[PDB]
Amino acid sequence: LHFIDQHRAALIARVTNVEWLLDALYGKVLTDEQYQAVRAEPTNPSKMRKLFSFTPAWNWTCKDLLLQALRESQSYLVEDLER
Amino acid sequence: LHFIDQHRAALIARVTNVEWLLDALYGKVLTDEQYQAVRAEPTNPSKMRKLFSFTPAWNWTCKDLLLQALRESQSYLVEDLER
Amino acid sequence: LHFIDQHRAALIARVTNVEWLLDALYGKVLTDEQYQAVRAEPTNPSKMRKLFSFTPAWNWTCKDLLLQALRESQSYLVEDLER
Amino acid sequence: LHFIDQHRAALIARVTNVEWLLDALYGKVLTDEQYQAVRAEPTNPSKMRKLFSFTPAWNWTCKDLLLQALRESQSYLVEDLER
Amino acid sequence: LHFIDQHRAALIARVTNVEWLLDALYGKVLTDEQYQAVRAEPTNPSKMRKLFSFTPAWNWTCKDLLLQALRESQSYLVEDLER
Amino acid sequence: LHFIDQHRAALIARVTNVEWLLDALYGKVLTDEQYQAVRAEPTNPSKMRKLFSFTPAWNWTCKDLLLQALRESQSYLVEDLER
Amino acid sequence: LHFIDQHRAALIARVTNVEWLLDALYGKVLTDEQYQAVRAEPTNPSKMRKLFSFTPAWNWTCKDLLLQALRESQSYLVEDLER
Amino acid sequence: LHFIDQHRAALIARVTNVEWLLDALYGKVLTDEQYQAVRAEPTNPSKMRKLFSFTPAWNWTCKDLLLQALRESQSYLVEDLER
Amino acid sequence: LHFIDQHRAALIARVTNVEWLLDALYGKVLTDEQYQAVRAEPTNPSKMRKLFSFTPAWNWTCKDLLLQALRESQSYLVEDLER
Amino acid sequence: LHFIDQHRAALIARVTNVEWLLDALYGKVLTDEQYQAVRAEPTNPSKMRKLFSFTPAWNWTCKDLLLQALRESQSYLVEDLER
Amino acid sequence: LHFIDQHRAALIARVTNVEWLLDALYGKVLTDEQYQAVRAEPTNPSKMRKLFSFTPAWNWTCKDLLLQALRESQSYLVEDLER
Amino acid sequence: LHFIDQHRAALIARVTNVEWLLDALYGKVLTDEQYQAVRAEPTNPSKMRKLFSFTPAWNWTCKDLLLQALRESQSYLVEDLER
Repeated sequence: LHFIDQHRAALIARVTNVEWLLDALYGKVLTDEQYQAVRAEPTNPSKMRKLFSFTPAWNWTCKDLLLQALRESQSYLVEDLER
Repeated sequence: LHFIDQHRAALIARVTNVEWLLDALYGKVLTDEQYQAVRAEPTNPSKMRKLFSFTPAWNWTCKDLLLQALRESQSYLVEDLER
Repeated sequence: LHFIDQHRAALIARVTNVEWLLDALYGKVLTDEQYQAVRAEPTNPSKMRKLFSFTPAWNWTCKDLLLQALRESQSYLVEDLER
Repeated sequence: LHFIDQHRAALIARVTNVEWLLDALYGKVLTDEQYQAVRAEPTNPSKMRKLFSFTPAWNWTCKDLLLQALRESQSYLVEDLER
Repeated sequence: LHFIDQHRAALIARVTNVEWLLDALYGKVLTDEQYQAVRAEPTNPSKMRKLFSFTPAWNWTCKDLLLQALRESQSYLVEDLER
Repeated sequence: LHFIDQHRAALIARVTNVEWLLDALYGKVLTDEQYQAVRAEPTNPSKMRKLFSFTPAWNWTCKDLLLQALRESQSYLVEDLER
Repeated sequence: LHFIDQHRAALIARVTNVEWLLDALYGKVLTDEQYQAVRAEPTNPSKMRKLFSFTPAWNWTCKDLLLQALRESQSYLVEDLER
Repeated sequence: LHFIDQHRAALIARVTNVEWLLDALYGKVLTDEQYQAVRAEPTNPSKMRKLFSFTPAWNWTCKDLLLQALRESQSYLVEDLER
Repeated sequence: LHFIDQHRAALIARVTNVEWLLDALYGKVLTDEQYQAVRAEPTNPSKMRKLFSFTPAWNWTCKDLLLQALRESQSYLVEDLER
Repeated sequence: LHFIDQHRAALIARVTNVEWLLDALYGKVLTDEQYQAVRAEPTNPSKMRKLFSFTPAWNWTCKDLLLQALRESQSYLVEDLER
Repeated sequence: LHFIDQHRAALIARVTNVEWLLDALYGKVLTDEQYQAVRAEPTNPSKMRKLFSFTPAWNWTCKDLLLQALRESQSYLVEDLER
Repeated sequence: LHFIDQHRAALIARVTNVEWLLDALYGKVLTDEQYQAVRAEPTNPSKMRKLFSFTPAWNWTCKDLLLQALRESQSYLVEDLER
């Protein structure tokens, strides 16, 4: 939701488990070509920037899916960002 | 805590019992995929650098857990670094 | 079949015997270069993701072969996923 | 069952009779290749970590089989861990 | 010959005496470096897969030599595979 | 036959004189190197496990020979295992 | 109890009646395979080290049994170690 | 010579021992940086393609050196390709 | 200092322990993203070129830190370059 | 102390009684897993190299303990090395 | 000296006692991390190539040290290479 | 000489008295560490394979010494291998 837009820079600079999020979002929110494009980036911040480049076409539901995946993967990161 | 960030290079170059720390952090701070990824590195400094690559997503509590595991495993190393 | 696409994330994160599947699929579905490319990945999830990267070129028969190999190797995993 | 996941680190660090467990789990939970791979590790903790690397594919029944084998082999260890 | 390519998976999963084959193939089909590389694998299936990784460069004569070595070492395995 | 695969664990844990069986199987099923490798194990269960490590390459006839040797050596063990 | 952990090196280097202790601990603390494995060591210190290799799985009751068996076996050694 | 250009695809897909060729060509045809770049590829076809990427800057003598190295390493492959 | 700018090509082509320098410069001169970007290069010259791409933003103090790290790591290389 | 670092190669090549040192260093300087890892090496130089691989984490006190154990075990070796 | 550069391929393919050279060069030409990295290679040629990967940073004195270590370890190999 | 390379497999599979050859080659051709490494193998073929692992570093004189020792030890084996 609005969470990923409010903490965009922190999420880009601090998310470390990107492949899990990609697998969670595959098919439902991400097409195969976008999946490969994100996966082809060198570093984790680059991968997160490429993934965020697709966010303008997302509605509230897709952002909620991403937030749920983040909560399942890195609960501590989400708790820290909320605090 | 801030201890692991203060002594990052020394911890990378001097920690010798990495599997014990991985077992301590498994399931709570490290996912199974990250566990295998760290375990697949050739040398101890490589394993420590791969483990530290996941640090930016950690909060204070995860770093406290890592420091407690280090104290339990290598008390002498922690005492030397503090001194 | 559609089974490997319905449970893509679970199969990626839970398949542990990858070399047996690679041997089962060698020649018939996988070329030698793709075989080495999959075999060169560090961890099991990495190998599974690399193998799934070749899926878009597969028809129903290739996916059926993969599912049959999975049933022969890990019957319990397939039974759990179906349930 | 969930017992082996709850006491993963203790089981890795404390199980001493691994060959008996491997023989108990051979064929029905462990393939021959996995049996050889576990048997090729140098030390008991290494063998236990290699064996636990196959657990993500296991369902509840396989973990029950492992727990039953542990109870038959080292009852005292199981009672100590439960207490 | 084509026999080792037709029964590749079975040969990998069932050949148990690899050292004799390596000694038979040393010098004339296998270089010293390849010999050492095959020797370094943990398990018999791993050794056989490493050995098979060199097969793309082999001609018919090398495969005939390997088949002759297999017949000399494990005649029963070859007879079972043909049947 | 299938008997030695059905009672693998019991045969490993209960066979007493492996040297007689090794003499019976020498040359016909076991090469000299395999004979020496089995003979070099410390304990009887270790010897039986090493011997069973060669069984994947065996056909029905070799297992029948082993069962006949067992019947000649320990009739009582075979009768106990049947019931 | 904690006694065998406090005087581990002294017990390893000074215990001379090992077969009696093995008989005392047989069945209830030691399996048959472990019994045979300990009996296969060349020297008394090696046997005692092999026996101590199984202590990580033991609880307080098993160590108490070992200490009691030592007390009947070599009372002078125990009272010298306590002093 | 023209041999490597005529059989480029087969050489890429069938050459299995690349490190020997790299050592043979080091210093005379390959710089240290090119050597490291070729050595960093995951699979044998990738290494061969990376090595062939340097071909356009070679004259007849360098290609002759590569062919001589191939004859010394894989005589059977060269005879098969010529036939 | 001006030393690294005077010997840029030699340092790029001859520095072999880059990870130690990266650890020395982490946090103080290099950000986490720059650290990952440098670490993602295939070969040592590529890593050195990527690291040198950040030097236009450095003052005298950062270059002094890099030179001190080089002296600590490769004293012989610095002495050779100065000579 | 610095003695074991000044005479590292000589200590690796000349120490013959490693079991006594391992028993002396058990628990207080060496964890159980490290003890088993050192005990699994084939030869005495291999055991000493494995033991020395743990030295980067040691402080002055641990090295002093090792030197005291060496003096108690091999007085002649220490006297020769000092001279 | 220039000897190791002139006979690079032969030294890579023929040096058999690498651990002795590593111990000789430890602490003077090789850091601990490089020592571990070289020690982690599977085969002797792999270890030699990994060691030679650090050559570009060496000056004449380091190569002289390596040549002296080779003369002390394999006098016959050096004599054969010289002629 | 070339004799041990022409009959490598036969010598590996047929030499039965290895200690005498090791004692003959001690110091002059074999270092103490290599002597211990060869002596630690389980079976005679394994010991001979470990011994032949050091052959590539040998010149003609070392092979002549080994052949002379073989003639002193097993004259009948050499005479049989000649014909």
